[PDB]
Amino acid sequence: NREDEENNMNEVGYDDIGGCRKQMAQIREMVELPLRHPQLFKAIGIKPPRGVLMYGPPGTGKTLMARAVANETGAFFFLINGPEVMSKMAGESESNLRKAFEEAEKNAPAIIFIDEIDSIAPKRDKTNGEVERRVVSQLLTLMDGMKARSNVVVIAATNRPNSIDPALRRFGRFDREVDIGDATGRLEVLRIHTKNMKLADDVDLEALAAETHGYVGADIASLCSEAAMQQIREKMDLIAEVLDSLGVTMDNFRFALGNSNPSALRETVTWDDVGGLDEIKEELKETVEYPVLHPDQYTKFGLSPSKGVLFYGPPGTGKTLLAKAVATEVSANFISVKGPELLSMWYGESESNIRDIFDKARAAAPTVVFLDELDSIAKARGGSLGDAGGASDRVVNQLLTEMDGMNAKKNVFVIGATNRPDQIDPAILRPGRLDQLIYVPDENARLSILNAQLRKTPLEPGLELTAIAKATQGFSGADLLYIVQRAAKYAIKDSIYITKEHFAEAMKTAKRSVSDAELRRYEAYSQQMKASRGQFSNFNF
Amino acid sequence: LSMWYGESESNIRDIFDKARAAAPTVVFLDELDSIAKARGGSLGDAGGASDRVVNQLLTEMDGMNAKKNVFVIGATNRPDQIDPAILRPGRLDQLIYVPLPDENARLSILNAQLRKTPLEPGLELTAIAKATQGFSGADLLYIVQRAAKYAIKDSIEAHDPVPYITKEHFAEAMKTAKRSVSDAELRRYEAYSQQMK
Amino acid sequence: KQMAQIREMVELPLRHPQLFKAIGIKPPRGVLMYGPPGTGKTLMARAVANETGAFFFLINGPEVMSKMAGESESNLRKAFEEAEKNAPAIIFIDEIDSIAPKRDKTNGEVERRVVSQLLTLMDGMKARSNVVVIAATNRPNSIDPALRRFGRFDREVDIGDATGRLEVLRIHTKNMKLADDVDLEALAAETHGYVGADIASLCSEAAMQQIREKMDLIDLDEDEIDAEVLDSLGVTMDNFRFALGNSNTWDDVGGLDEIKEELKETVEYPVLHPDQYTKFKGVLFYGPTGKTLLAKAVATEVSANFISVKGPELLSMWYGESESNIRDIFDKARAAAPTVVFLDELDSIAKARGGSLGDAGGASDRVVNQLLTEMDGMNAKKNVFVIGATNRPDQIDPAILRPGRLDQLIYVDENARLSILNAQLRKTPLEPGLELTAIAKATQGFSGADLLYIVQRAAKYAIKDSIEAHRQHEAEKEVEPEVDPVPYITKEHFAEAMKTAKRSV
Amino acid sequence: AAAAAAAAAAAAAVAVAVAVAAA
Ligand SMILES: Nc1ncnc2c1ncn2[C@@H]1O[C@H](COP(=O)(O)OP(=O)(O)O)[C@@H](O)[C@H]1O
Ligand SMILES: Nc1ncnc2c1ncn2[C@@H]1O[C@H](COP(=O)(O)OP(=O)(O)O)[C@@H](O)[C@H]1O
Repeated sequence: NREDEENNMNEVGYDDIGGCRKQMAQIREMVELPLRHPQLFKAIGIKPPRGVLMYGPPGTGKTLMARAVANETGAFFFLINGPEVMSKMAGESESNLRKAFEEAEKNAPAIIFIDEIDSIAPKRDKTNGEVERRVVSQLLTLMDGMKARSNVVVIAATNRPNSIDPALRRFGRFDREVDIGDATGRLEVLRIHTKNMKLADDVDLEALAAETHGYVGADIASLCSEAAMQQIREKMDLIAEVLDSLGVTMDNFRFALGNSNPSALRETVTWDDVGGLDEIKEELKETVEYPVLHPDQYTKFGLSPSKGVLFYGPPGTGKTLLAKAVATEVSANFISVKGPELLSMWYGESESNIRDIFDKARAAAPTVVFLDELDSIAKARGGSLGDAGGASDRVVNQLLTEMDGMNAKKNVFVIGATNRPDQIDPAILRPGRLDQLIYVPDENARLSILNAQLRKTPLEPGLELTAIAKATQGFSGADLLYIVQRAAKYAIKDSIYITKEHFAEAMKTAKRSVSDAELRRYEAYSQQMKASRGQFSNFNF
Repeated sequence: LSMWYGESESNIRDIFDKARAAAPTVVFLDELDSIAKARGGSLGDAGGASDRVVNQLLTEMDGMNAKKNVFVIGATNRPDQIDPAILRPGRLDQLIYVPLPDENARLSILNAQLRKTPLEPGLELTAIAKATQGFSGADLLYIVQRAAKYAIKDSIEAHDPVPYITKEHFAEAMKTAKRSVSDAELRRYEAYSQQMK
Repeated sequence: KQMAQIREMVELPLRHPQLFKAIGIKPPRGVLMYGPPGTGKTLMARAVANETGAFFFLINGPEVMSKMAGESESNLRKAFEEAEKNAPAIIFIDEIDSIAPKRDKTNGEVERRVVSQLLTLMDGMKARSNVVVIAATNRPNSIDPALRRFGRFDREVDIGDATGRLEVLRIHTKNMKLADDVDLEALAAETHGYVGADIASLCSEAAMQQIREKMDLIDLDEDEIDAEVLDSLGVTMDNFRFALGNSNTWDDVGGLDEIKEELKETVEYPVLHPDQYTKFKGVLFYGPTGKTLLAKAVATEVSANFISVKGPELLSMWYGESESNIRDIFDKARAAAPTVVFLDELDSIAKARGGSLGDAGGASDRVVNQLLTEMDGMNAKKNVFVIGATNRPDQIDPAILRPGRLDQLIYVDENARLSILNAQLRKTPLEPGLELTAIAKATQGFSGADLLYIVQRAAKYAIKDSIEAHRQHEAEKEVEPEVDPVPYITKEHFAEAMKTAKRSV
Repeated sequence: AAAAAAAAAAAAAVAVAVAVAAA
């Protein structure tokens, strides 16, 4: 006794699914409307569809929804795995598939979930094995033919739905394709995963829904389980009264976020580590935070926001730090790729890499992309007359197509960062791609840089950061980081707070890696960009 | 294009057979400057593959086929670097040039872009259209986007305070302009157009 | 640490189920035991089974099959229902590599059926079962990831002692008239890597050597033995001694005393507690000397992990792959934290990327960028340490000699050459009338590799003289000296080997 | 009485492909 009741109540249901509202309701109605009343389909005089191809990233919850529908309806969930049914014996995997379909058609109208169909559907042309084509033909025979199916629906699951046969993706077999790929759904999953345990009273789920921006849904349960394990692990070192006042806290969730990092997603500061550049911080904060926080006002105005920002100037200025600081406050991801870390010697590999990065960008909205070394990627294609020139032309055309081509530009924030804007072609600087031409160029700013660098550091009341910043006279953020690193090395040498003599002995060994003629060139380029903006005034209508 | 040997041509054959099967069909080839590059001679493996792909395109658009309805639209920005075997009637017969918009065209572009945007009643766009030159549709889009951003700024700082984007918003947005296409790049297009003429 | 971990994992989920449920975590399900063979996983399983009065249903790997089809699933269900029926207990599944064939390389169907049955039986354990499973394996790679998924097996231990060895000795050898002058503490100390059965083989070989000792003197008379040889039987200490002997450094770097002292102290301090650093990685050697010898002494006698690669060993003439090699090398480095990445011949890899303008230049630039972006991303966590060594420091990249990535610069004589020759001539029967100070004073700009070459040419000349004397003795026998006519390497062999000795750099 | 049976299932081969470089 009791066991048969518990194993009935532990079953999953529609109350245990979160975020996939519209597709869950669509599958629910298209399954249950045949099962609740067939008189409606008798009156309308048509047969319902009998095939669902589910696609998306692995770990989303597709088989959980299929099991929930199979639990909420009087069906029989039979699970068929992809690599399990395939064997090396000739005529054995087809026999296993026929036996599974006969078992599904024998007892009751049931629901078949064949998982990982991409392993047993090699498109009949790219494969070399005969057994794969044989089981593909067995699947098309069991799904369509003379008296093929008698009141039974099959469900599939895959990650890449393009490597399936066009005969498999036909009507009657997989006639409905469901894309199970946000913050409110993640909060619903957190609420349904933290339902059977009293965690605390002062735990706020807003930070847990905003910081885990790249979690697919199957990692949230592992996160909560790891937190519940770590709480009992850290609360058992010393130990009726122990069971009272149990549960996880915010530091437990912070430790779960820190010890465990993988988000099962292929994705590569807080407004304080950057010093100076107040108007640049304000402009980036505006042009990033408004299309994320107020979509309804932008749909009321009926206009699409701007996307691309391009920075240029001397190296060691803080462009990557600015990109991280504008990415860190939103709930977006961050894909920071480098210039020469995508080019290959093969034919088509660089453009394939560009397509994969942009597909991974548009597969998770919103997402800011950080393209570095635009002078190394674009090269202002023009004419080179060579193999490297043709590869550069093809890379530039693929990049131009991915920025503004046959796309939807849902939520992609491309941010470029180069140190030579003269070697960029005038097609990426067109508005709509990289329209924001923000130039990133003092002692009052170096004070803020030293205050942002010395955030969590034991400081001396006798040191003067104004006296440190006054003797710079044209240093960079990299030079200030080198000075701070030398002071920290001298501090750890004196240990094995920061004192003033460490800075006094480290200020002499400065670098000043930037010369003067490159500064003259950058000022001449900025003056040319200022003089190109001509005959423009307040412009009274 | 593909990494391997003889696969970009299988790709071209597959897409064109798909087009011929599901006729009528419109195949939009974007940036022909990549695929349909002047064959000539490059003396390299990339040269060999980029010539094989062009030759496949020639035999697929005008070869031994049934002439079923398939309309190929090409869109390029360097038409001087395309094989003349493509630029010929039978494959791509008519070369339509789209210069920068004139005053009426740009005014119509602004009106089309603001089709679904609340605007002031007395704000005519003729002044902003006459007080510009050398611009493109993308540039007009940028000006409109900046005006919308200033209007949203005003709305947020007020917070239906400002239902309509106003003349001062548009003027402040137009205070800075893009000027995407420079004369250095435009004179080459003018030379190409007059050479074609 | 592993014994305390497994004791907690077998006590806390077995004694306070109410407390665990109150906490609200039911993650604990199955434990895995991997590692090299002969470490004590079966001994730990027996100690767990004999430290608890709970039920213990041991099931080995290939003992689950039978002629009847499907009997294996019925046996698995019977064992699981017996362990759930009797008591809150622990299940031991020994040799899981036979039941789980990793599901991809196999082609059978009853193996897939028994893997699916074990999956659906491990998943079907509720909170009121309160049973755990323990599983031991030999190789940690031929396991299903579906069995290693979250829910069944997530908490694995890496068993990589003398008291347990003395306990096993006192368990085995306590049933015999042993000796009167035996100390099993010495056998437990001198026995290092044995586990379970190797001590039994040691005792068996001790008994065999005792029988060999008391056979050639007392004349057992194999047709009919006497009765005086039965009671007079004792396995003495020497029998166990040569049964162990017949079964199965930092002082090696002469000179550079303050250099090795600073190197060791610095290495120890960085990997030590970080509280002082919080309150307040790498190095490179270059010179004309023993750099790889010092890297070997670090890899041996530092009490930390060690991974070393050559210069162009990680290079692929293609693209991407040559960066993926360094990427997964640094992935193995961050996986086995803390570690030391000994990059030999750094110049060959870096080459000061600069400008080369070719396919080799592009590969060098991509390698340097991969190295910089996979070394500069090392925080205070994962505590890796990169050691570089070179002969020419001119051709190293200043982008890799920058501060914040690799800032230390260890610069690396006659006495060191004499110490190197004395460490190379350690396990060698040298002639007693020979001094190496003449070779140390004569050789000035030489190196340890060419000193080894000199010693090897001397050994070759001595071997040639020995084989010539041996064939002369064979010819004289066919038409006696000692065991070797030249047992030691004379000074003439060294004086003839140094004739064709050069310098390396 | 008992009886024997013969069985010949399948085999698996390995292919070789050609790649194209861009200098
Ligand atoms: N929408 C969701 N609501 C609740 N739990 C979910 C959701 N999506 C995924 N999960 C959790 O993720 C885990 C894995 O999901 P499942 O559908 O079983 O497999 P898959 O990893 O193939 O997506 C499940 O244990 C489930 O608890
Ligand atoms: N305004 C600033 N405040 C604080 N640190 C800064 C600032 N500007 C630059 N830095 C420091 O200088 C470094 C610049 O590195 P990075 O952003 O990669 O290069 P670049 O500035 O050439 O794009 C950063 O590590 C950052 O810590």
